[PDB]
Amino acid sequence: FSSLPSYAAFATAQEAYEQAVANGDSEVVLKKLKKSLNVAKSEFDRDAAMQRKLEKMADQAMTQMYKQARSEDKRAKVTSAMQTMLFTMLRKLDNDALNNIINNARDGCVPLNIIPLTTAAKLMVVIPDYNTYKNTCDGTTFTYASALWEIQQVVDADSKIVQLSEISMDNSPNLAWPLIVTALRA
Amino acid sequence: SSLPSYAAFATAQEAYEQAVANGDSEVVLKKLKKSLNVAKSEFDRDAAMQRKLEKMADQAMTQMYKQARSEDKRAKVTSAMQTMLFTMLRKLDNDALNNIINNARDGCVPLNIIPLTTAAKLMVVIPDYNTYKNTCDGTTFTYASALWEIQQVVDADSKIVQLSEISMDNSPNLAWPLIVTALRA
Amino acid sequence: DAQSFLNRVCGVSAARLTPCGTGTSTDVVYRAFDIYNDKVAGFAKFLKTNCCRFQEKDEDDNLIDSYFVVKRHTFSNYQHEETIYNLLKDCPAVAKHDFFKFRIDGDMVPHISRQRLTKYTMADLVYALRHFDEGNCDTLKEILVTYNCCDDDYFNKKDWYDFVENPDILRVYANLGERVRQALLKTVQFCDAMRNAGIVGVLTLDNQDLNGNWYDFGDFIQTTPGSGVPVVDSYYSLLMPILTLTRALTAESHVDTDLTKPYIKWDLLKYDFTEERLKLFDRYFKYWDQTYHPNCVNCLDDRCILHCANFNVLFSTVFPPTSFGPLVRKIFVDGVPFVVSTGYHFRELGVVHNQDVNLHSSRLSFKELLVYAADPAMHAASGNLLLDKRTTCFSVAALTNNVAFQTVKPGNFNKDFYDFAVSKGFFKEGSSVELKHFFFAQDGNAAISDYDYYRYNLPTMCDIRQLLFVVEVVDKYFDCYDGGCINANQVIVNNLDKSAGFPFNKWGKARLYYDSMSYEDQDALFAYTKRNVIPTITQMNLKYAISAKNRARTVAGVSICSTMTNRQFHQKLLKSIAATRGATVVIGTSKFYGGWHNMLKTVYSDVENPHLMGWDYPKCDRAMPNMLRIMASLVLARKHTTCCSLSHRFYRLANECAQVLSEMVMCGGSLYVKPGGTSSGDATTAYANSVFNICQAVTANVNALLSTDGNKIADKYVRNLQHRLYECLYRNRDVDTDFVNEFYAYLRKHFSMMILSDDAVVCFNSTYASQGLVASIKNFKSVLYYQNNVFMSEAKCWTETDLTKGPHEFCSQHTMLVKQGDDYVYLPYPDPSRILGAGCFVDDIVKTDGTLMIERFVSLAIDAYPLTKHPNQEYADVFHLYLQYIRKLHDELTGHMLDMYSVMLTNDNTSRYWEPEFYEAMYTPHT
Amino acid sequence: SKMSDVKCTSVVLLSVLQQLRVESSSKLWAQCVQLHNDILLAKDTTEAFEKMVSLLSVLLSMQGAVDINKLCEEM
RNA sequence: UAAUAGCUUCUUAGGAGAAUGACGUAGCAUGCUACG
RNA sequence: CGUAGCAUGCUACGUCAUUCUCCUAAGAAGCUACCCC
Ligand SMILES: Nc1ncnc2c1ncn2[C@@H]1O[C@H](COP(=O)(O)OP(=O)(O)O)[C@@H](O)[C@H]1O
Ligand SMILES: [Mg+2]
Ligand SMILES: [Zn+2]
Ligand SMILES: [Zn+2]
Repeated sequence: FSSLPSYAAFATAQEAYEQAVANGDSEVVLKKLKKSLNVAKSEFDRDAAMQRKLEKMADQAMTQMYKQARSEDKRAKVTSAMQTMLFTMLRKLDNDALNNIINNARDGCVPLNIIPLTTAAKLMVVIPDYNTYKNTCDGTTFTYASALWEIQQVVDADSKIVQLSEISMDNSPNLAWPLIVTALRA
Repeated sequence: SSLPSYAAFATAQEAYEQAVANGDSEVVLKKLKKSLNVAKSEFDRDAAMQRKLEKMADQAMTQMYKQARSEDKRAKVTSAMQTMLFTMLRKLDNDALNNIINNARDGCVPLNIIPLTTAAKLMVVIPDYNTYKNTCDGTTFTYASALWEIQQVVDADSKIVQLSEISMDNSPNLAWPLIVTALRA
Repeated sequence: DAQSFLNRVCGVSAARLTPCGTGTSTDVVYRAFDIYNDKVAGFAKFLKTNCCRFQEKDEDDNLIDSYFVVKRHTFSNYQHEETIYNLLKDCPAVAKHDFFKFRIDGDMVPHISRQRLTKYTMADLVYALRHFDEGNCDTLKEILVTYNCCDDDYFNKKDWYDFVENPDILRVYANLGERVRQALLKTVQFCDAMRNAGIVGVLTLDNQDLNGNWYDFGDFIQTTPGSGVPVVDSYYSLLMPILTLTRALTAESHVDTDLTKPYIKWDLLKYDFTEERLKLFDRYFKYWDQTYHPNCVNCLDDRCILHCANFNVLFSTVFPPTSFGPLVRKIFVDGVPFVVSTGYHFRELGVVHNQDVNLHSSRLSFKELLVYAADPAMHAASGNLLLDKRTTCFSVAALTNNVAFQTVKPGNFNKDFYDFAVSKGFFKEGSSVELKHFFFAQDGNAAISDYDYYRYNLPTMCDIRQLLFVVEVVDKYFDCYDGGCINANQVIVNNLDKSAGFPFNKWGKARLYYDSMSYEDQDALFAYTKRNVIPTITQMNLKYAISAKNRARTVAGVSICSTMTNRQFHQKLLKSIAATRGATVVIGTSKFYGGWHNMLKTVYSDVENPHLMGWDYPKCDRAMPNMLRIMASLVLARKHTTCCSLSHRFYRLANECAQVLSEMVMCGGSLYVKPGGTSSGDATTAYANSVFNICQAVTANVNALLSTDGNKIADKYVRNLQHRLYECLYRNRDVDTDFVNEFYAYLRKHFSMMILSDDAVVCFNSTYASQGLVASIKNFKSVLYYQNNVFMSEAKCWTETDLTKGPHEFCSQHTMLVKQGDDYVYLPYPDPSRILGAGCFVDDIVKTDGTLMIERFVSLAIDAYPLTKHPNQEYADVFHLYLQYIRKLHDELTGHMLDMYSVMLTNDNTSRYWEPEFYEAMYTPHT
Repeated sequence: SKMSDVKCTSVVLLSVLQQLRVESSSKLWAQCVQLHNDILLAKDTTEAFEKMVSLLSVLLSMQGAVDINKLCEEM
């Protein structure tokens, strides 16, 4: 606001008033210069208020444009992330059995609940105790979802690998149940 | 507030007080009133910003305090929690907790959770004959303020050793630490 | 003589009979009539004194369950029933009658003798299962025993009747299944026998013995043959809760409908069971005159969605559970194949197809990207198959390669506050204030042990001729508010920095998705959900908060794709409910500033002989039926009569059922199928719970008013109210708004209510509940038994006979009448062991410092201020303890700031938080 | 007033065990959680102390986790 | 590590109102100079 | 007695500074209902 001519007018009015006071000027001149100082001060104060308002508005606009820029820089990032997620899951699809069952459908629509059940190549059986393990998947091959599955790995709740010989009735308490057995379709 | 602006306001106020003490009439008194009022306005303007600064330097003391204290509190959490636990454990003054704690200082730590049910199994290492002598009397084993029946004592090489061998004369020949497998009695 | 009559009752049929009663006299029995005439009406336990009863004993002189009812009446009824029987003689589902005139004393009394009935009839089974009272259930135990459902020692168990403590009772009830189903089939024969013989009559439940036969022709008028009509409006409707409690349609899963034969192997790819549903409906509910559309997308209005949805909730228990859920389809985006869901197959709403299917797309905008990321089609299709034996719920896929076990760590201990508390004399031995609310920890298998509680949700077929009137009464309860669809720029979000469900939580909070989507494509998504169905994965999280008992607390985080549209759809009504004062649904009414006293004075809305009452729903959010949740979502969507059309409202209902009711739950790296029950994380959870609570209260009132005798009702206005209630329930198909207004006025006059989503306080008239003209605790227990499939034991529902003590417990805050100023006001105080438990145990290590948290103990002292007025001193000392601890906290805070710097705080106004006046002003009605 | 000291010392002890990464061993963490929940839900002082001993012997079993000799030396 | 609701504390911005003071233009009362 | 100008005091409109009050929006922290008894 100091660069504006209003500040110059206020300064020269103050200088003239001080010079008149130091010079022993008459009462009329002193009062007239005081009123000139007053009218300069009022306008300089108006200019200062205008400058404060303009600066606060420009800073608020800068904050608005530095927030919308961040919003539009995060929109593209999440869009790229979603596209990457949607294409990796595509590249994970078993497009032989899934294509066969979808083309086998009458209208092309098949329930989602049977998309893994007929196409998934990997099966994860979670077993809480030994009786369930003996009932559902005893041995190295078991039959689920009308298909033959062969055991490929067994891990415990600690994500430690467990050999198939360790899963016995006497060794059951020493195992960290539940057991996640990962099998493959055969 | 006794700032230089208040000093000017105070000398103007003293001048106006003297004028009021005279207080006859009229124009000089009104001029003193206007001068006092403009001095008061200047002092209040130059003291409101000082009050604002004093208020804004109290949102930087609290904000710094409840950040330094927060990081100090969440930095020493691994050790303060353990110190608090053992202070409370001293405060309880129990017979069994103090027994297992005082045994764990000498190295006589259990290798599994101490069981509660009778005829349940506890495997505890005994790392010296000195700690063996206090805890083991005959075939009885005093631990956790309870009496246990010793089943199997195995040395560090997992070779079984009968209680006949454990004696002051033959103790240095053994392979410490012994592991005693007892059942709650 | 008493022996020639016995020889005549045997007749040509060679049967051995023992006379129940004595000496050719009537046998008086307490039965379960479904009656409606000029004076009485209802489904109630009457006492019949017009039937001589003989019991047949087979060879070896054992007593079998086959009777010879010899009902005697006037000669005109005898001849009329003889003609009607001779018309219906050839039907198989008619009990063999025998009409004979016997010289009793000095005249020929005409008797009609029904041969080989059972002791009880279908109405006795229906009543004993719909009006269950565990203290007096001797017509259900005898029915279960005499039909080999259990071995008569099963009742020596402590809780045999309970559904949550003893699930095996279901296996007992299903043993009645094939006995009910054949009964249904017999009806479809008997109706035909009427239709082909030109006989008009009402089929009542109390005329069918449990074998299936029909034996009452008293009120049958005959017309020209081939043009009769059987009125089965009040027969199938009362029987409806029994068709899924006893699983009467299990034998339809087997080939040739024979229980010995193996299951039907339906095609895995088959999803359109419309023809099978129509075949089942035309075989069992053949003469149910109202139209039935298997797919609810063809329904006329929101009262035909309930009817067809209730039918499909029964007809979907015979179809494989792998054919439901989303219907995926292979689409192409810029030449690469996606597999995305183009519809849904609801067990309740049938097959629903999307209308915006973009085959061969080119680009994916943010709306389409969000939709394709939200639905579980890609997630389940690209995951590996899962066989989780820890649960009974269906498991779809395992997204990761290993299952994730999530634990709940224990809470931090605030030793400074505990030492201060024991310094002030608390926590002594035998003290009335003791630590009971702790921070409990959980092992790895907690997250899947709690989801397994969804095994308490069973497919429940609600009574449909009564639900369609309870809907009207509940909508009358919800008439004060207004609602409608709002634009995207009017949606207000309280907290934006909370997780956005699965899979959106891997990239940001809800703020990212509320800032990344402009209002144009935020309204485009909402207008997409009005013409398409969006399946949605909802995550299960374990809550980390202080609790009284150790059982885990899971919360469902719903995807931002669902909440972003549910807020837009429902928030006008949700903000109008939360801004209305003096209504039944007290949500948004503060307990501060004298808001509890205003609540308790608007509860007592001028009832005659007030008694307060409160009930607790066991497993409210896990055992709520699908039909009641659809009912709540339809009552909450009745405000949209102008903003959106009928199809838009139906697709919004389908989206709510796909994203809330029966969804895909991500429970620790695994997609399971939620059988039903509301999720505790959607937008309309508390308000839908309130609608369901009011529905249960009105259903209990209707049951209590109908099940009353009808001749003992002395107030001649209430007898007429019952006689018109039965008509508006079963003998009337369209809305009768005059009587709905009259019954709503009756409920507000005698059953004033206060609802917070399941926390109900009732101020019922004591005289009427004593007479039975209004619901009592036993009525709510019966309603919860036959309509929620849970048993509400009388140890958790309270009754208060004195109003100067307030409700015993409402929103976990006890109420007491204390003197403030010069008048008595009701103040709510919490459990005094909860405030100490919150002070001593904190869920964050920085909340243990104390000096940093003075605005945390101020809130606790605000919530625990009323304890000062409590007569018990150890309760009153809890407030002074917090005041002294706040003073000590501020003293050591000023000490620490005088050490860290060299100048104290200049402007310090913490000098009012250790004064009782600042907290006393918190419970003053000025503001 | 020693009954409610056990209900808090067990909370601090389970916090210590959780900070010592016993959370990774599911079989041991299940036993620690059960002991903690049974200490909190205990009306009799003898049962609470008997379960507190078993909960503490989990802390004492691991040799290299805490330095028991130093921690008790501050007494 | 969810929805909704209520309450407490702090900060910022905006608006409105009241009071005090500085200043600038319009209206009223009084005194002085010039002219009629 | 009127007009023009100057000076002093009193009212109306506008600008600015200070204090106080109320509200509307935004942000941050916390507590309770929720879950279980
Ligand atoms: N007061 C009475 N005394 C004797 N018989 C009656 C009386 N009132 C009605 N009835 C007859 O009894 C029938 C209703 O009884 P109901 O419960 O149907 O017995 P049931 O099922 O054995 O026929 C009516 O059809 C009527 O003819
Ligand atoms: Mg009858
Ligand atoms: Zn329909
Ligand atoms: Zn709408």
